[PDB]
Amino acid sequence: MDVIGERIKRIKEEHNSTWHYDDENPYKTWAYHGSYEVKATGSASSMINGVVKLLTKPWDVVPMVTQMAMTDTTPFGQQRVFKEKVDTRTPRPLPGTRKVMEITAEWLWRTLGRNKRPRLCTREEFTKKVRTNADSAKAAVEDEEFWKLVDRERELHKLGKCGSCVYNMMGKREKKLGEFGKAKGSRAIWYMWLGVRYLEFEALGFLNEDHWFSRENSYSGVEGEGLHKLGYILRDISKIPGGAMYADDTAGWDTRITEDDLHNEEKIIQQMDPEHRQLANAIFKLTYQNKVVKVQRPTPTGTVMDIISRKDQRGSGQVGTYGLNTFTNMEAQLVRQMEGEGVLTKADLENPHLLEKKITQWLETKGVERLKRMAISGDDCVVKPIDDRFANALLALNDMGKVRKDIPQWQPSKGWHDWQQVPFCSHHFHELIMKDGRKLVVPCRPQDELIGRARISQGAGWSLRETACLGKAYAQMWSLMYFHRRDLRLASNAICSAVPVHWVPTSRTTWSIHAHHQWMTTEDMLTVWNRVWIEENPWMEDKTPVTTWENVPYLGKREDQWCGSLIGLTSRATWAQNIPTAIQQVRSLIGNEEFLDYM
Ligand SMILES: CCCCN(Cc1ccc(-c2ccccc2-c2nnn[nH]2)cc1)C(=O)N1CCN(C(=O)C(C)(c2ccccc2)c2ccccc2)[C@@H](C(=O)O)C1
Ligand SMILES: [Zn+2]
Ligand SMILES: [Zn+2]
Repeated sequence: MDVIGERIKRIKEEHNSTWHYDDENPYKTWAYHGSYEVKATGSASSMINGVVKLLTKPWDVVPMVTQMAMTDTTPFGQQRVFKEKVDTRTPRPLPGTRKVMEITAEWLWRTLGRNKRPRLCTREEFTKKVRTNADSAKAAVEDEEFWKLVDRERELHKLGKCGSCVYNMMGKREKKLGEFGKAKGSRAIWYMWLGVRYLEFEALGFLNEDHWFSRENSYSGVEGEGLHKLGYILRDISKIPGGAMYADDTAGWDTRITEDDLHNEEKIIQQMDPEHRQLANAIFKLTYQNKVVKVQRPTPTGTVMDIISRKDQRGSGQVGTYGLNTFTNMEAQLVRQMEGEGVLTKADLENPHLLEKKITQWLETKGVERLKRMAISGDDCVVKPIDDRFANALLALNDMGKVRKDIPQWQPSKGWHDWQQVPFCSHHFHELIMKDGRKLVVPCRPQDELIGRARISQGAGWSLRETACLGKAYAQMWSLMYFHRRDLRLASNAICSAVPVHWVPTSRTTWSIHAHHQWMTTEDMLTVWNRVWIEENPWMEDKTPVTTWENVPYLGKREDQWCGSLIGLTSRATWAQNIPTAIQQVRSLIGNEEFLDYM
């Protein structure tokens, strides 16, 4: 209570008129502190992009397409996700498991910091990020009072105290664009949250800003590679002699981050300068190893905001989440590789006094080589161990809390002998042969997921221009990343013919760190395609440009169909034949603008 008390005291004082202890609060593993009356945020479903929907009529039926728009962010949805996923306790790992993890984490941070030194991130760096991604964040960073509030909170952090770094589980709250932009104490709430984000970015942002998890720095990492490079990396891993390629999914990774993992992640502060270490130690102790969280809850008499806390799990919407998840997953997979190799036994995991020297010997002689066999991005991993003993090496993985999703905990993992079947970052990758004989390695995922996502707009209250510009952003992302899917190349051509040529793509198609957003432009898509797949592609030795889309390949028809294509169906042939009519209908509603025919 001495670490979280001031944050709760300030909340309690600000909402003194309705603050109460609700005896029928549902929290079982989070400490519950109190509630106050609040207006309900979120919406029961996502708004549909009318431009994309009109140009993808055969997918109006398709069940996965309908499900993608059913995300519920109201208090009911906030509580549903909370109860089904976040309100659990991860059993403490055994003493031998804790020892191996500690040894591996120390070796791993030392390896990651061999060339780079941690540093503080700055006000202008944060401001520049906000401005390049643009707006309430831009208004906040241009207000001197926002930075003065940041300074006061930093002075508390230097004293080992925290007053306003409270995270929340509400995500995007507005039901219509600008709903809270001019509301009562919205500015103060936003300044405190964005200020907390700034302080975290100041102390831990170096991990992302200085590419600590780049493949060159981390061996296993893929930070800064891009979706268009991930397949090539899996193809390169497939050439390393060894067993099958394993890609186990953890059930709710962020909820399985234990107090032991947090204490191993904190070890990076040992490489910092005294002034940086003091600020990063405040972030770790005050907001990672202790956290104060707001979440809404429906009650018989309306909505309340509950104030809860806990000492483990990975927080809601944090700067260091991706990098720290990548670190801990690299460590966990090295531990699993040691178990597969016979370095760690079941008796060792139970033993606090296990032989530290055999772990150090394996890390010092094989560690880097074993990191090179992996592609790790947050909770996503691909591992090609030295043989298949790894498939049944589950003692440490389960004991560290990283229980695999939807599989009995002692059933052996299933690995893949074809890198093209390996799931990684919600995709799988194909090697395609171009008409000229050159090979491409492309990203792919179930087509219903791509169409379903593209049919969701920024939200209610956005103009037809902003909606059409987001539709154009999805169409152009398809032209650059998923051109090999017949239906997507056709729909992309339809959308780009329906939206005025000089309207610039707005919003974002995804928040994924692997998206480099090369499609966020009004440049010719074939020119951008050549830049990404030919000119800048390090795995393309022959730089001969492709002069027509007729020479940009597709997946084989059978694979396109296995992966969701409607090619071959009557409704799809009817759609393809009558698409100029739907394009014209969109153009008529947009108005007298300059359009280009891409069909
Ligand atoms: C200048 C005043 C700005 C008042 N404000 C803040 C805010 C919103 C709702 C509430 C709120 C209302 C009622 C009851 C309780 C609370 C409350 N209680 N505690 N925390 N929330 C309070 C603060 C606001 O208008 N926003 C907030 C940010 N939003 C975003 O969509 C978005 C994508 C964004 C990114 C970049 C640049 C700009 C925006 C973003 C989402 C989530 C996390 C980060 C960034 C909109 C939203 O989430 O509604 C609009
Ligand atoms: Zn704070
Ligand atoms: Zn595919």
